[PDB]
Amino acid sequence: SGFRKMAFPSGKVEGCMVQVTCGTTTLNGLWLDDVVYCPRHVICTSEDMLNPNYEDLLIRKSNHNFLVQAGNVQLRVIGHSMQNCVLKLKVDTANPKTPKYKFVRIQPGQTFSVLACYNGSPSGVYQCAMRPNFTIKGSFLNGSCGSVGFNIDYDCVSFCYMHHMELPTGVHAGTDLEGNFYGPFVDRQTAQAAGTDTTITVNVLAWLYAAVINGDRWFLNRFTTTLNDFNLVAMKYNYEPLTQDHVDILGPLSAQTGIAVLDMCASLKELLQNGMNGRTILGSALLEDEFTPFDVVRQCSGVTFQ
Amino acid sequence: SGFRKMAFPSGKVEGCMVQVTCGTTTLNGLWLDDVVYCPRHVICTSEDMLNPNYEDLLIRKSNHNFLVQAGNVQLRVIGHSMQNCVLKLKVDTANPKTPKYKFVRIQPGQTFSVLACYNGSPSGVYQCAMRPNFTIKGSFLNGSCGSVGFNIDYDCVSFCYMHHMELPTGVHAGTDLEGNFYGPFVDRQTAQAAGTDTTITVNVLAWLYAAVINGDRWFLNRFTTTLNDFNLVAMKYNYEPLTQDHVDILGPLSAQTGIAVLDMCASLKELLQNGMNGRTILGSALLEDEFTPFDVVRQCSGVTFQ
Ligand SMILES: *[C@H](O)[C@H](C[C@@H]1CCNC1=O)NC(=O)[C@@H]1[C@@H]2[C@H](CN1C(=O)OCc1ccccc1)C2(C)C
Ligand SMILES: *[C@H](O)[C@H](C[C@@H]1CCNC1=O)NC(=O)[C@@H]1[C@@H]2[C@H](CN1C(=O)OCc1ccccc1)C2(C)C
Repeated sequence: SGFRKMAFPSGKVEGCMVQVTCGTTTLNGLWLDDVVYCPRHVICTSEDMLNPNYEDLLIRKSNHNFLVQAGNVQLRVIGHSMQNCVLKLKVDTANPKTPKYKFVRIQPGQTFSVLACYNGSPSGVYQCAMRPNFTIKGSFLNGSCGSVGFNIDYDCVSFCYMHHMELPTGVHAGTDLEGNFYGPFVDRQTAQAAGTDTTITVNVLAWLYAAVINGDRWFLNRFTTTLNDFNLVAMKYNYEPLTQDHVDILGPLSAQTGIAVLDMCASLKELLQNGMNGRTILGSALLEDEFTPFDVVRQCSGVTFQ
Repeated sequence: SGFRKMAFPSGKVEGCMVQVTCGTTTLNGLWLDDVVYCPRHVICTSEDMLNPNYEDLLIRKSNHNFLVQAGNVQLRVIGHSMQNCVLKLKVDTANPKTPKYKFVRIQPGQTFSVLACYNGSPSGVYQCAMRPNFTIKGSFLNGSCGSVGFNIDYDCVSFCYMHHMELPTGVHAGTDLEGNFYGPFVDRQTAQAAGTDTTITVNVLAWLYAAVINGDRWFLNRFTTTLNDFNLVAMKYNYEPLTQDHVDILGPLSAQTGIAVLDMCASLKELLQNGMNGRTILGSALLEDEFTPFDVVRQCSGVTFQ
């Protein structure tokens, strides 16, 4: 037993991380087969970075301007192109450590592992959720751009995120691996700001089920509620509405605990209206919303990846 | 910016994980050079497990009783010996992925990354602290024994933990890689229980400094306190005493924020006596004690590992 915010093993991604330097900018790239993917703002200079025209900037570039280093070994760039907000640098060597991978775009409410990197060297790994406002609450310093987020499904790495920037509230914004931003953000220095967030209701319920599975039961009650009456209380506390599909997705966790989804909703209602009154749930004094029903089932069952 | 519970990249450890099966017991082993390390209770059967004599049990074993699988490849066991509570299985192949490593034993209050594994396959990675009572609050199911905890220092993996068992409160106990248990526990089914824990005071202060670095300042005050007067309040709330060495270790974080250690202690005092009053610190409604001053400096600066 036990319940921890758990990332996927990072090894398959570590073998893809490289350093990309152009002019005075150094950041990370993702090396898959013979292509290195990196944020296109690597072509910028600090006076380019306020209102750049990236096509203009890229046509003035040469292959040899891009210094790509995989560990202590230089990769020769033999072609370059822009795809939305990422650059694809064609190099003369296919990465022999390329895992089976996909490029997927995730939904708000979904989680993934981030491999924080600097100078092409992995620094740390942690779990993030895509917020309803398309930001992520990460940990990113200068030089971390090009770090990727991912999930692993058996032996296959589904890359879903590349880091590009920090917003003024200290949250983070980036793209999918096709270079399309999550949310209404641009790789421009503007006055852009995150925008109002909400709490991921289905995830809170999944985490409550994780708590029950692990022996935290004090918040359970005999009450119940209708989906409609629960959703009235949801909005009120700035929680996302709960759909019948969410109820369906929680079925397995309901069947394992013997607690009907709607009964767990009644528990959540009381927690929202009363607080926790000095008590904790899975070591937290807050209702946690960054675990999906999948994350709970995986960890409270023990799936692996080879 | 941002602050997240961050594990080390797990790749170097993933390459060492194997499956060890003996009789009806399957667990994980750690394969370094030509030795596989695993918990000695792999030699047990469910009727052995109440009060076993492990030397007796081991002399009745044969090399061929131990099935070791590294991925889909069987490793021939050519020797075996017991070292305290771990088994060393000598195999006919040195692990070509053996990283530079050390076997270190950590102190309570210190943190490390756990690579949860099942059937020799890594499942997830997360950060744990050694509690003052020598348990860890992990996430471990049946089959997870032999998963290891570690830190990485440049390119060197310092293994500090091997998982053996869960205690009745749902916390976890294990050994260093020399097979010596952390804390007063035995790999026997008895009525053993964790024992009273305390909060790691120096770590709470480090996390407060992490908060300030990231723009949470509401808990700061103009008051100060003496080390002695702070430690009176510490005990009271079941916090560990703060030593002058702890104050010294917090010096760099004090110098970066401009907040004297003793002033941050005065802030902690008020948080202990008043609570947080609906507010959060780094997304937590509790005072977090599983980040060391090192962890804060690493993440709020950006060290990597190659
Ligand atoms: C790429 O390594 C960097 C990552 C930032 C740096 C601080 N935290 C991060 O996540 N990305 C950027 O610097 C982007 C880039 C330039 C502005 N920018 C950005 O994040 O601005 C906000 C910021 C910068 C530095 C420190 C705090 C906040 C453009 C092209 C958007
Ligand atoms: C090894 O894979 C297993 C890991 C346990 C299983 C549940 N959570 C864990 O961390 N270790 C054991 O089963 C050890 C082993 C036998 C008893 N034991 C143990 O942990 O007992 C408590 C327990 C067991 C199963 C489920 C919940 C709690 C001995 C030799 C100590």
